[PDB]
Amino acid sequence: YRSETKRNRFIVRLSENQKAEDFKRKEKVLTVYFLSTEIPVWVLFFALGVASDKEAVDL
Amino acid sequence: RKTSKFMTKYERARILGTRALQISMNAPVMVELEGETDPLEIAMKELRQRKIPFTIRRYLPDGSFEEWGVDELIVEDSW
Amino acid sequence: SGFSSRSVITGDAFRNVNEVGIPMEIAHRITFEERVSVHNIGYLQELVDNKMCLSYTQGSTTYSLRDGSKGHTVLKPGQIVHRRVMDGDVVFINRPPTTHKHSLQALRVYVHEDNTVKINPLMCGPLSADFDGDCVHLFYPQSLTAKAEVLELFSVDKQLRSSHTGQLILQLGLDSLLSLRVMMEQVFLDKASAQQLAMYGSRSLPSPAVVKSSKSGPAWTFFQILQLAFPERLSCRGDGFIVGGSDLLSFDFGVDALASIINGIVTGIMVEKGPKEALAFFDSLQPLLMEHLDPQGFSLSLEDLSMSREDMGVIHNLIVREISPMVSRLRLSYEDELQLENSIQKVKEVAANFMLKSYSMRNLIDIKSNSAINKLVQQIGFLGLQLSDKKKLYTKTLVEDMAQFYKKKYVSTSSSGDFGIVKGCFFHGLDPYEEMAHSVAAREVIVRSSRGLAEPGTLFKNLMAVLRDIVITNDGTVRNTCSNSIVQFKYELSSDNENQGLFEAGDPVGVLAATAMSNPAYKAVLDSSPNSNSSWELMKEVLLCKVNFQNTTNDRRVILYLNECRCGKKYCQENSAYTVRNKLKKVSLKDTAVEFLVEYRKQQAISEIFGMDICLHGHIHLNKTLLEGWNISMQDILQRCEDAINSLVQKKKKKAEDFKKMNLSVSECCSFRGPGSSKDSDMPCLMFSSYNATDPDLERTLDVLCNTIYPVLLETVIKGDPRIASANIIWNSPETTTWIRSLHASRRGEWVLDVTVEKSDVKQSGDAWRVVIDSCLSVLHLIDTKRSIPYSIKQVQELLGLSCAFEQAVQRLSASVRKVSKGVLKEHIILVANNMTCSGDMLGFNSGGYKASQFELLWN
Amino acid sequence: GVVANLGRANPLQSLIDLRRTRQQVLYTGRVGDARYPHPSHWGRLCFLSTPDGENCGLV
Amino acid sequence: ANHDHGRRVLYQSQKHCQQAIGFCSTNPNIRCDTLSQQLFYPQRPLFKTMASECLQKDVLFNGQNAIVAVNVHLGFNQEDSIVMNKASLERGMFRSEQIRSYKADVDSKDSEKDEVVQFGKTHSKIGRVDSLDDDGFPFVGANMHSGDIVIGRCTESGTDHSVKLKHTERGIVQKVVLSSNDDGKNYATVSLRQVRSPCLGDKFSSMHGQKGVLGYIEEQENFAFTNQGIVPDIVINPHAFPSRQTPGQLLEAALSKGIACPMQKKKGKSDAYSKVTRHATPFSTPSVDDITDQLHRAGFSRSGNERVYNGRTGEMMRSLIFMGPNFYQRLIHMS
Amino acid sequence: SKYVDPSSEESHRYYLARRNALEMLRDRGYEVSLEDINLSLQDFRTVYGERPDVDRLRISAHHRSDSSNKVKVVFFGTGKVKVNTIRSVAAEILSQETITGLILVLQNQVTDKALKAIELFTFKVEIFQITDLLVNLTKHVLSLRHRVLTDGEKKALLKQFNIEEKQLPRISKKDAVVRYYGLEKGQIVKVSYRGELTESYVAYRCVW
Ligand SMILES: [Mg+2]
Ligand SMILES: [Zn+2]
Repeated sequence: YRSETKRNRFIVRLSENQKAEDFKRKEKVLTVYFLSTEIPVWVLFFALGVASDKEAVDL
Repeated sequence: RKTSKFMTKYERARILGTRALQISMNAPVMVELEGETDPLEIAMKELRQRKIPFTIRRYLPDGSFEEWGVDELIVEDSW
Repeated sequence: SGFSSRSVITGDAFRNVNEVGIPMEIAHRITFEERVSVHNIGYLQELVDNKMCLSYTQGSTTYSLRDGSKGHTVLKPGQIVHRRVMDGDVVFINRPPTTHKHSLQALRVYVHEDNTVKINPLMCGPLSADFDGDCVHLFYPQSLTAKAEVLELFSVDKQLRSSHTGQLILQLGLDSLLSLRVMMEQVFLDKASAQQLAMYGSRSLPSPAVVKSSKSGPAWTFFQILQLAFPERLSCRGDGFIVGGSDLLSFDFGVDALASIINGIVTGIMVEKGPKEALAFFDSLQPLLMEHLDPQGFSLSLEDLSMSREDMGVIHNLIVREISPMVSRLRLSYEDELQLENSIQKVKEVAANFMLKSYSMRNLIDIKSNSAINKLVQQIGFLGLQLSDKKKLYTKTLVEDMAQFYKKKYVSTSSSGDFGIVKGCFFHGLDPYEEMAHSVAAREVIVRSSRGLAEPGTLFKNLMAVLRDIVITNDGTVRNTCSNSIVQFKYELSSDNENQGLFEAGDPVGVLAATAMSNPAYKAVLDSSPNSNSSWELMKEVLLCKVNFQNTTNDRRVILYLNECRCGKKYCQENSAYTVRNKLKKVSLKDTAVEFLVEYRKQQAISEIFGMDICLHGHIHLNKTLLEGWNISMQDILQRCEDAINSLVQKKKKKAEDFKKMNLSVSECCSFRGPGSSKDSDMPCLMFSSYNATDPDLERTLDVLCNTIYPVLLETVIKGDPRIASANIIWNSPETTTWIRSLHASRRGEWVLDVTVEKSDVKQSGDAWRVVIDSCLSVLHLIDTKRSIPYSIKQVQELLGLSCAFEQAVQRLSASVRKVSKGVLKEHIILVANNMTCSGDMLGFNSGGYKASQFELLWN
Repeated sequence: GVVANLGRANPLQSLIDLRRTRQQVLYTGRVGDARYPHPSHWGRLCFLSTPDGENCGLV
Repeated sequence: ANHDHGRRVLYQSQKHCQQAIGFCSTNPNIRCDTLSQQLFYPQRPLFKTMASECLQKDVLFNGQNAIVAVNVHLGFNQEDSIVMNKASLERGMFRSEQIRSYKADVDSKDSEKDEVVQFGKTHSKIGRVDSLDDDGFPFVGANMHSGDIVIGRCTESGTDHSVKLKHTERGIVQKVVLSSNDDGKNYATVSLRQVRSPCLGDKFSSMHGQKGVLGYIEEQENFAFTNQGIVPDIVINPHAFPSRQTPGQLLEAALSKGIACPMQKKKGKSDAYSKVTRHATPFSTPSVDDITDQLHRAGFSRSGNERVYNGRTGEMMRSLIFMGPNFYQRLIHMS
Repeated sequence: SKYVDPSSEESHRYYLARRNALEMLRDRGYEVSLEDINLSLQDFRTVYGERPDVDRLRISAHHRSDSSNKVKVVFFGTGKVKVNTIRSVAAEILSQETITGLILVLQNQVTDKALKAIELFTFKVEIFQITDLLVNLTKHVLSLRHRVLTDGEKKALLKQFNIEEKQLPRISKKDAVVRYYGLEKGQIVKVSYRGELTESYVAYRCVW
């Protein structure tokens, strides 16, 4: 999600596993958000007030 | 002996230079002419009928050399 | 030496070959010095009393011109005279070095107005120019030694044979050869045209061939017209020409070989009477032709470019007969692009066959050449294949959405034909889609022939750093000058008998070989045609080799020949072709799988182990048809999995899989697939267990340890050698159109195995072929050694020795440099190869390979 | 690669000089199709005329 | 334009159209720039295209309608070289006219905001001052030579800082312009004028990327002439067409030759000038049958050719010659 | 063509290696019979073990040039070589009147025990790998019949063109023909080529 103005804007990256020893499953990390500060996706779900799971799967 | 009884192009290109330079530097003519006033044209004729007094010294790569008179070598042009 | 020139060049046919026209704008500003002698003063005082002279600077250094009315002042013999540029002088012509093609010529000066340079049209070859605005530099020999060596070395008759090919540097050009063709098709001349043409050359005129008939008067043939350019008393024997006593006795029919039979006669004249009679032949022949074309004319028409309509219907019935059903196979087949081009040129030849049935088109184009016979089908026939994915500069995405963009009234109206095929021609016009496709093709050719091109530029310096200091010494030993070591004992073959016309001692033959090898590089790069781009890297494989083993993919291929006939078993050859592939072609486990299911249930009672160490049971289901297709059993899978998982925990790896189960491959487990797949248990093999964590405490943290051995189960091999990357059975056509072989003359159809090893090739060179031979042990009887070399020519030097690689480098450079320039003296090839193979093994001509006269003096 | 001089030799050189658009040079490692007519040029840009040389197909 | 090879159209539409000599401006008294150029008699083409008709700018075409015959000359039109006609050159055809401007400057009047190089004469005869006036500049009818003084920018006592001509600039003075800036920075502008006819080294081109150099200027009575007495203005070599793949030039010549000719059998049954094609629009072009049937209606031969007689021997040349008008162009950087 | 394909595969790797080494000593001009090199592989594997054969009397190829030039080999079927193996197989076998031995390495040999292999006085040794010897490079179509020159013809070559030893077109001492015939620095070889370009060309090389 680019924005020419407002130079604090973010991307969601799914093809990084943080390690490659045997193999890990591809999990989504909402990577760098304020030119630093990676977060996983679900903390930023429940920070924005998702009630439970199975609605985030339906979102 | 052993050293290529013809003449190189590179040796013609120096002997005609020195010959015509000395002829343009007050040397006597040695052939009969027909009014030619170009020193290369002059220097061509005594080569054409074997009348030049030079000694060509062919070096060798090992260290020795040769001795040859320009009358000896065949600048023939026959075909 | 005059240091500069800025002038366009132009042409002039009626002025001699080694003559050049100077503008008076610059001819009156260039000086030739000259020494006042005892001889020259009767000429110099004529030059100095009037104008056409300059400052009379002697040792007193008087810079007074010929302008202040000083008069004669008859000079001292000994002074030096600056004058202007008269006729008959010598100049030295060149351009800025776009290439070091031998543009060095010596020419005679004529001074005129009209500020261009006028050369003969025969100097468009040697000076490498056309007449659309080229700029040349001129240089002046000022010293007398300069004039001496320039006139002696660099004149046209001195350089009449090419020092890079061995042929004549002067051949009949554009209009002259047309004049000869139309003079051949009109064999008889009248009296008046004959006597008019007789004014030009020499030899007055022979008696008429036909001296009378019933109707006309006398009649001449045109061979008698050709006699007029000859020198006196010529006697030479030829393939079609017979010359006895300055007459042309017989001349062969062949109009197709006409630029050779003329080229035979000039070579015979140069053999018999020298070069200064060959130039007289040219200077008497060229205006004799250009005046013969003057009262006839020659032109084009619109009916020449118009192919007939029923023949147009013939050629349009071949795009959708053998080209649309072939592009129906191009849907899945990739690498038949040379089969593609074979069918295309089969169409292009019969297309070009029709438009030579006109009088004007036979005579403006060279019929034989492939270069300009398809260009004319691109403007009377059709263009052809404008798009492919193998024109490797635009990516595959452009091809896929240009294929998609065929929705632009091509799917809305049609599906016939295909994208990338143009059924139309330049003469009848291109509707906008195929115009866009032609634009991407022409754009790609511009980008390819525009970019880069400094690789021959750096290759010239990388050939000049090492091949510079090599001459022919006074005894004939070709030696490095700075080391005095024999690189080659004797030059050109059979030139030790005393017959001259050949190389001499002093010739810098390495600098000859550098330029004579650098010119085909530019002729291959600046033309982006496919035969000129396929052969550009065949020089780079040989000349740009690196001695330090980089372990590239050219360093891994091995070709395998298999010739054990039996004579008459009828497809024993092709059965031999594929079983040796079957022993070596690699198949794995990760390819034939479909899914992977771990499950605590369904084997609770099958878990009979007294302490219950067994809970999880990971199925790995296969697909039946591929396991039943290539004749792969199920118990050998158990064999190859169990011994591998044993022999890799015996390796110092871990203690994570010591208690592996690897039960059995059953081909029918159960009515499984709770999560929806709905199949009926078709090869659900390898139903293992992982009880390493005995009494498994946590279910989820033990399931991840059943997902650290699923990869090492996937990555195993089943049937084939683990070291083989691929193996391919190809090329049922051994003729001379394909790559370099060791033998093939006998058969015409032999199958081969292109075999590639993966990266287990250690830093030792020559190990890929070592592994392939150490692989085929069970099948050595039907593979054919004494042949089957490795591919890269450094590895052949590693295997068979240096002197085999010498002949292979010779043949590869030969077959490479033929395909772009069509003729090159073999002695430069042999000299380059011996300079590679002198100090031990093959040292290349690059930055890595780099990391490892004086003959006389005059007396009197 | 922005504001230039205005040609005046023709009155057509000024028209050509006032109607031009330019792709920058980002990095020469696989620019891709950045100098080849893409089927989205249909009717908007020109698929026959372009400069040749240092910026063939970028202007 | 969809008949030519794409490389030729790239040539024509990027370089040769941008260089051709033609219109310049309609107020040349104010444009003080280096090397303004202009023809005498600019023209429009005989044909029509769609965009040139909707735009209605005849300044999109900079050249003249030459008559081109493809034939072998004596060997002067080889290697992409062209041959003109001297009689056509003497009636004004392709005659151009260039104007170059020479510029200098000095400080305000007296301020720093000696090194005062005030524009003057400096009568002590430094160089050549035959044409300069007292102000430091020449007059408005002068005939400035190969190397003169063009602006007298000399100080009061020291040596000259004056601008001088180099080796290759000369010409009649057209105007003198003297302006300034806010801080008095006085500016000087002198424009010279020249008239050039095309010489034996100049370059020309067609509408199809087919360029050459004028290599041979021929007198009128030696060209091949038709039975009407028509002579070509430019003669080119037939070895240029089967390789470079431009049939659009031959089709253009046939179209324009079918436009400009009269139309016989005009008495009754028609006004006889209404079924005439003038539109060579690029992607929608007339067919071969339209052009050849128009040439049949105009009286000429259907194949495009035309019978000529020689200008030297005077008898019938055996090969029929292809003639017809074509819009050619004259390019800058003459030599 | 037809194909059978059973093999005790390890014995094939010694059949080909032994037959190549006996062909090499045959072309070095030693006393070796016809039938010992021209046996088949079937009657090879019968008499010499079908699968197993190590330290066998097959290795006892040991012959004379004409009178007293003695060359024998020692095959190593191992997967690791140290100093103890080679000393235990050489310190007993040099008392069988030999002057040159050969080494047939199978796994690898390291430079960590190289000086103890070139310490051997008056007894030069040559090495190989088993995996190189599975073919005949001399029987290949693209191999060239070398002809070694004598010392007198070497001096006549150096004196003919008045040329020093170190000026010749060289050849490395690791070439597949140099190591094959057992050649030495200084010795001059002569090659006659054949090809469409290089047919009548000849070339001289000495070893450096
Ligand atoms: Mg030119
Ligand atoms: Zn299963």
